[PDB]
Amino acid sequence: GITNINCSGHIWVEPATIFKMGMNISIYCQAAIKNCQPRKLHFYKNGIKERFQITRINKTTARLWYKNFLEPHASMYCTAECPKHFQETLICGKDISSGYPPDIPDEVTCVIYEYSGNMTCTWNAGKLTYIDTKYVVHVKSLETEEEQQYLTSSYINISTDSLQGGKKYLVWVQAANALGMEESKQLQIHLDDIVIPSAAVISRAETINATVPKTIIYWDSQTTIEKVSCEMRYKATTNQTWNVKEFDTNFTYVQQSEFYLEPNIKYVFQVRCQETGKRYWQPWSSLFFHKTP
Amino acid sequence: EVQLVESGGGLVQAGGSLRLSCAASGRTFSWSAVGWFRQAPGKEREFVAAIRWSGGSPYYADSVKDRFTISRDNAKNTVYLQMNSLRPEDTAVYLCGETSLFPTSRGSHYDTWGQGTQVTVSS
Amino acid sequence: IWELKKDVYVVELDWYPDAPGEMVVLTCDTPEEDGITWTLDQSSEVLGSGKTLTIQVKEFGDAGQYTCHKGGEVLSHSLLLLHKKEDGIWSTDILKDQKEPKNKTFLRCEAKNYSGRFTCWWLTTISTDLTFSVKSSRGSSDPQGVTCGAATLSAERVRGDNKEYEYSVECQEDSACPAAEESLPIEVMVDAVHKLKYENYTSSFFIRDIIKPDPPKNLQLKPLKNSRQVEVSWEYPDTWSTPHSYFSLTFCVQVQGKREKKDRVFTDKTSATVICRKNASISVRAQDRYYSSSWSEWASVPC
Amino acid sequence: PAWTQCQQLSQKLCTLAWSAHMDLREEGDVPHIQCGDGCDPQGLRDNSQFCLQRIHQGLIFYEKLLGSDIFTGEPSLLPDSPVGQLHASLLGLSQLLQPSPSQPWQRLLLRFKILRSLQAFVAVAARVFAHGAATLS
Ligand SMILES: *[C@@H]1O[C@H](CO)[C@@H](O[C@@H]2O[C@H](CO)[C@@H](O[C@@H]3O[C@H](CO[C@H]4O[C@H](CO)[C@@H](O)[C@H](O[C@H]5O[C@H](CO)[C@@H](O)[C@H](O)[C@@H]5O)[C@@H]4O)[C@@H](O)[C@H](O[C@H]4O[C@H](CO)[C@@H](O)[C@H](O)[C@@H]4O[C@H]4O[C@H](CO)[C@@H](O)[C@H](O)[C@@H]4O)[C@@H]3O)[C@H](O)[C@H]2NC(C)=O)[C@H](O)[C@H]1NC(C)=O
Ligand SMILES: *[C@@H]1O[C@H](CO)[C@@H](O[C@@H]2O[C@H](CO)[C@@H](O[C@@H]3O[C@H](CO)[C@@H](O)[C@H](O)[C@@H]3O)[C@H](O)[C@H]2NC(C)=O)[C@H](O)[C@H]1NC(C)=O
Ligand SMILES: *[C@@H]1O[C@H](CO)[C@@H](O[C@@H]2O[C@H](CO)[C@@H](O)[C@H](O)[C@H]2NC(C)=O)[C@H](O)[C@H]1NC(C)=O
Ligand SMILES: *[C@@H]1O[C@H](CO)[C@@H](O[C@@H]2O[C@H](CO)[C@@H](O)[C@H](O)[C@H]2NC(C)=O)[C@H](O)[C@H]1NC(C)=O
Ligand SMILES: *[C@@H]1O[C@H](CO)[C@@H](O[C@@H]2O[C@H](CO)[C@@H](O)[C@H](O)[C@H]2NC(C)=O)[C@H](O)[C@H]1NC(C)=O
Ligand SMILES: *[C@@H]1O[C@H](CO)[C@@H](O)[C@H](O)[C@H]1NC(C)=O
Ligand SMILES: *[C@@H]1O[C@H](CO)[C@@H](O)[C@H](O)[C@H]1NC(C)=O
Ligand SMILES: [Cl-]
Ligand SMILES: [Cl-]
Ligand SMILES: [Cl-]
Ligand code: NA
Repeated sequence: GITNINCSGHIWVEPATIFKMGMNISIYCQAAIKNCQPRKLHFYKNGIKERFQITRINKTTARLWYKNFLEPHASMYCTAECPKHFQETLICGKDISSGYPPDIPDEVTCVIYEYSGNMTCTWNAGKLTYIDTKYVVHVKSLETEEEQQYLTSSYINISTDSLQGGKKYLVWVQAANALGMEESKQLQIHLDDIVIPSAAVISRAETINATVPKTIIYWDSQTTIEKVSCEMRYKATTNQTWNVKEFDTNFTYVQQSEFYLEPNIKYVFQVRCQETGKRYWQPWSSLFFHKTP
Repeated sequence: EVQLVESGGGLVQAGGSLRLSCAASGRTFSWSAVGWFRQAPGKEREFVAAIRWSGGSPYYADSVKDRFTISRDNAKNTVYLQMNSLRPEDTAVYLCGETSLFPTSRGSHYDTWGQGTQVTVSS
Repeated sequence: IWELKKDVYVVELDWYPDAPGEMVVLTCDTPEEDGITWTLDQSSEVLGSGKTLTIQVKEFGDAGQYTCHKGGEVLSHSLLLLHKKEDGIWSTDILKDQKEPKNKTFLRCEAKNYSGRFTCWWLTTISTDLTFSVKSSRGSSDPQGVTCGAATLSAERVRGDNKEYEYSVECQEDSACPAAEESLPIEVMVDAVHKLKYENYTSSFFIRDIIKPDPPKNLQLKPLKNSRQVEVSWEYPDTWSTPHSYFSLTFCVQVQGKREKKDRVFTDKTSATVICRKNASISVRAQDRYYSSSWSEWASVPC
Repeated sequence: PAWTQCQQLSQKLCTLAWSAHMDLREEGDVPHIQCGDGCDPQGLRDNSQFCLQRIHQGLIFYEKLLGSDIFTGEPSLLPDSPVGQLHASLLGLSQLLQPSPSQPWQRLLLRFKILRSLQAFVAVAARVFAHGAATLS
């Protein structure tokens, strides 16, 4: 009627309506008008009638052929020339997509930001697929053997409350789309080894006017973890190198780093920390500038 | 009133060939067609070929398709009949007429006629 | 083959060189069974013998009046017409394409108002052996009633070396609802026969699409103070629907002597102010204010 | 109702509905102001309520379509296209009265269809408001 299209036949694609980008494809249009042997069968791509690679197979079916189809989307529809009408009668239409099969997800990593209460698992999905790719994250306990699955389109947060059976789990990721399906290697985790302490931030910057200038840097974190190692970077904005110092800090008290420095230039500062020995680090804190007197 | 004038006839020998022409003064209708008939002695005039001024495939009699070919020239407004490989059984008066019911082989469907030209084939 | 009217049948012929045509069987309308012979048109050559005649219809020569005879007298007639199809296209020789609004427009219909009365036109270069037949209705499934008059010659002009003839029909919807919003379209269907050549034509439309109000009424001018300006005044045409507070109109006014692309001004009021020049003229059209149907013709006055 | 307010913005819809505005047919629910719904001049003197009821039902039905995936989704509307203004004004006139999913390839055909029918609806509606503001003010 007015709120709906009324097809009078059907259209199909070989190999499929979703196919690998750059492949040869054949589009078939089969008319089914009552009381009409189509004089001609036309194809339209994005509203533009096609003029090449069309062959009339039999009295009711026509075939359009494309070499190396590169568009990721395209709206197709075909029509019929009926002797009893001056208009072309719509047969049917269809949206076709092109893309790529998914890569094998690698770089699978699962961490627990402190206090977050959930575990954040990410991965490298690989090259672009263009088409709707879904990801399934499997979590299995090496103890109780019970497996939970989670569907997602990007990354995922799993709640620690759901990780009841033990502290040793296996995690792999499955990527799937119309054109293919791949699976990551299993990554095993120990919920004690994948913790990243809560953010450490720089508060202020004090300089003392006592002969050689000491620039005390105040920074702190709200982490309950005991053994913690940290790193801090400081370069002169004019410079393009990073100078760093390492510390095994005790966050019971606010830390203060004592620096002998040069006057009257801009500076930058950043910090990151980890549970000592563990695999993962914090991200680098935001930039903290400080000009000296 | 359209006027039709035949010409090109004469005496040729078996195996020869003529090209008759039918000069028309105009066209009753855009879809009008000109047809050649042939009237042998003793018999009635029989259809040979016909062609529309607006083109398209012509309409030939059952047999003549191989030897005879009909063509047109809208500029000069004349219709031609190329006769090849003539036999003594082709001797007759060749007339031309205009019709508004292409395709047709029936004389009474042709409204306007010429007076015809004589073709004689002698063995 | 199918019956067009009493004792008149139409054969659909897909013609091309060496086409086989259609096999048609005719049966003499008689209780008798033996001693029956057949003719075609006014020729007395017998074509077959028996109560039934089988013919291979493949050209206009095979059409016409087939008649069966017994004992030297006539029994029944059968007239065969042809609907010629060539390369998938039905013939359209009888009517001329008017090309307004769209190409392939052989029937052109207009309405002066929403009353439900409309008139259709068509053109032909033929003057003899020509017959038309016009029916109409609203909707196709469960059709409502639309009565039409007879088609008759209305005009006759020149088309180069041919005279062009114009036929027209008056039609009226049995039960009209001028204010309503149409959901199903009017269908006009015209059969045409010329000698042995059958053809038919069609046209679908909503009244609102084919509406063309008559020109503005009582167009007049009057000078103004100082500068050479004029006040143009007009009224609604009589044929237009009523009341005018419900069926409103828009108007276009333009000056034009002898690049008058800027002389046009539009308004919903029934008078305007314009500037006149030597030997120039003022003219005004009318269109339905709330639906862009067709403009009327011009109503003009000299400056 | 405020006839002068509905008349000025109902004629605004007509201008918009045609500023935006093929030859494809199909082998083959929507509210039309059908005959007997009291929207002719006579019906408004008897009772405007019958007509304002049907016009209201139509303004919300069309606004629903104009705000659905048919017009919002892909392919996208041009920058100058005024479909948004229509949707803005359809809901504006519905407040003054009484305080399925489409595939991309269909939508260009649907957009043309819907706007073709909207023009005929908005036309008659501008006529009743023009008649009401001029008689039943
Ligand atoms: C503008 O021009 C166009 C083109 O010319 C017109 O289009 C034509 O319109 C006519 C009339 O409507 C159509 O003819 C009719 O077609 C009917 C359908 O035919 C097919 O389906 C039926 C299903 O029942 C089959 O039986 C038919 O099979 C027949 O044909 C095949 C092959 O040719 C044979 O092998 C079979 O043996 C059959 O013979 C078709 O497949 C058809 O039912 C109908 O036939 C009846 O009527 C005719 C006379 O009109 C009789 O000769 C016939 O015997 C049938 O009679 C019975 O049925 C009628 C039904 O009303 C009863 O009244 C009788 O008493 C009896 O019981 C007829 O043939 C034609 O097909 C169509 N052409 C095209 C291309 O579309 C437009 O109409 C025209 N527009 C206007 C406005 O005029
Ligand atoms: C003309 O040529 C076409 C194309 O070769 C033929 O089309 C045929 O159409 C039917 C329609 O149903 C197809 O059947 C299909 O079967 C599969 C199962 O195998 C099913 O998944 C589909 O839904 C459909 O039912 C058939 O496959 C198809 N043929 C080919 C070769 O693709 C048609 O039959 C030919 N002849 C005529 C007279 O149309
Ligand atoms: C798409 O079709 C074309 C033509 O059928 C294929 O072209 C052939 O390509 C190979 C090398 O890839 C050549 O050796 C052949 O000579 C080509 N064919 C012709 C007729 O020249 C092409 O391979 C096809 N590609 C895909 C992805 O299907
Ligand atoms: C635990 O994970 C959930 C999601 O899995 C986080 O909550 C989401 O927060 C975003 C806002 O950034 C909302 O849009 C989502 O709707 C939330 N989802 C749920 C399920 O609540 C949550 O932030 C994580 N825990 C912490 C402490 O951040
Ligand atoms: C997983 O949890 C993290 C942490 O809560 C979410 O990250 C936050 O996302 C919101 C989105 O608006 C940001 O505003 C916050 O700054 C992010 N961090 C925090 C600490 O809230 C993340 O969105 C979640 N992802 C999923 C898929 O659930
Ligand atoms: C930048 O800092 C590094 C490390 O202190 C130093 O060697 C270098 O001279 C500084 N300047 C530039 C231009 O690298
Ligand atoms: C951390 O600092 C507090 C406060 O000075 C101190 O009591 C505690 O012993 C320190 N922890 C370690 C491991 O040295
Ligand atoms: Cl292929
Ligand atoms: Cl990769
Ligand atoms: Cl003509
Ligand atoms: Na014959």
